[PDB]
Amino acid sequence: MRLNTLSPAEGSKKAGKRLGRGIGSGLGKTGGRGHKGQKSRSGGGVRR
Amino acid sequence: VAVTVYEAWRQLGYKGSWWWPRIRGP
Amino acid sequence: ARVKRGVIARARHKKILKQAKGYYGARSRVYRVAFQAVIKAGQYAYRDRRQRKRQFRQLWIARINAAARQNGISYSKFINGLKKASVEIDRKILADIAVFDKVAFTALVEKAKAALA
Amino acid sequence: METIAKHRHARSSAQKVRLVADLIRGKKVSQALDILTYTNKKAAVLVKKVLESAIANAEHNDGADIDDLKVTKIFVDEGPSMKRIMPRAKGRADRILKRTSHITVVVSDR
Amino acid sequence: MYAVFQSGGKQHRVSEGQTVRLEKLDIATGETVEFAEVLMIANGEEVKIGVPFVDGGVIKAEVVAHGRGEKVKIVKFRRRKHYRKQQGHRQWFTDVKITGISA
RNA sequence: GUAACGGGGCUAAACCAUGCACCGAAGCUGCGGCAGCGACGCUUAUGCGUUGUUGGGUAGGGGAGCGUUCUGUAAGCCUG
RNA sequence: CCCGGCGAGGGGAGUGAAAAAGAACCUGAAACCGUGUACGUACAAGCAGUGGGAGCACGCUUAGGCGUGUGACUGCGUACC
Repeated sequence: MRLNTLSPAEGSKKAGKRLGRGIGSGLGKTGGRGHKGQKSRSGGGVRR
Repeated sequence: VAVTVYEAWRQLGYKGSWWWPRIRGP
Repeated sequence: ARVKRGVIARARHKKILKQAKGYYGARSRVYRVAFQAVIKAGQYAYRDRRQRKRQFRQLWIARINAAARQNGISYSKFINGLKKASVEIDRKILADIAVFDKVAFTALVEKAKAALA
Repeated sequence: METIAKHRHARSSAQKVRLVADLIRGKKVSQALDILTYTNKKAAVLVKKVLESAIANAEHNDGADIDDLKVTKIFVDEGPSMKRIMPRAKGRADRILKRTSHITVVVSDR
Repeated sequence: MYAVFQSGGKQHRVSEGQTVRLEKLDIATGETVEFAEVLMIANGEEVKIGVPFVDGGVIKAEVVAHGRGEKVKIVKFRRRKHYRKQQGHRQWFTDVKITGISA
């Protein structure tokens, strides 16, 4: 019953990915896109 | 007196050289 | 909302440069070179932590061989005799005895020679 | 007792002044003066003026008897630089540095 | 006079009134410890034993302190393969003081 | 520039057959420490025990954290 | 007040809580450049470290010995993206 004593339910506030922030994060340096090609480009992809 | 001021000039270059034959030409 | 990287960067650079003391030239003054130097030093330390044991066992064996030949028998037959007599003293202690106690080592040689023959 | 004189923003490169500086490091002042009198260098004049000023300071402010002084410390530092422009061939331009230096002399009866 | 015994998978050579460092032992800081196995005893004449464990020899000592060693650093690195990793380590130990060597 | 044993050197320190020793790796064993996944018990819920087994890693997937600047708790708390 | 070219720059004195707040003026990091002290270095071949290791100097200590700095000689070892 204090403004610094409340807390959300567990398993409800997952963090969210952050690409390209070092080796230890597991997502630096191409952030999950693999190597060169059309799909690794900025704005790249194909129609539906 | 004893106070100094100056500026700069930066027109760089204007290439167009290598008047000799090509390195491994045709 | 806007965050400045002034203090954290200095802290990290000082942390790296502190453990590069004594290195020659730019390897102890400049961050780019010092970082590589520190990484390579870590790798070398990891490898030498294993090479140390091999080196010391080699030295012990050499000293024991010298003493045994002084008493009239080679290293191989000496430790074969010690195994046949069921003695469990290891090589570090044997080398220490050989250097620091000339009579106990002679007694051990006598026992091994008796067991072997 | 320690006495100090300085010359700041002297118009000369520190590398050229350091050559004259070590000729007198550790000498008695009486022979240092005549050593500086017979060296054909521009920096010798500057160093001699600084040394004489230091001797006068030691004699007037603190105790007298310049007959027992020695040059204990002397060193040269680098001051600010002035930047200019020099034109080269084919329309290029280059940067020129005009370097200065600071001069410090310490004398001591001890 | 000195004797040889093994405690932590290793062997040691000690004498009276001497302090040794061993691997960690589950013994309180105050009381004493006993080492029944002894491989060798020497003073003028050498009571060394063919079969191990000279029959009637024990070594008396009591615990002095526990603690941890200095930190060491582990670094793993792979050239141009986007991989590295680090880790630290300290090791527990126990100090004992030799009080009596009985033949 | 020896230059077609790594060298020195070797008539056995070469080759064939038989035999017994020893050296030799981050493999295996001994001692201490950490973590993951199961099975079985206790709590009979978090958790706590008994064990068995696993822990090289790029592209990539999954799970837990540290630190920085702003808002509340803050006319609170620290500080000449 | 003193040195100096009736200079530039200093050294005293004085103001101020503070001048290492003196106008090139809050705080003043790094690269870069110097002076002083300890140790090493002029018969020795290579990513300059790492494992072993005498000698010397300083400090503590009640010997025992520790701690800090330097490091002869020796095994292994061809930067990063």
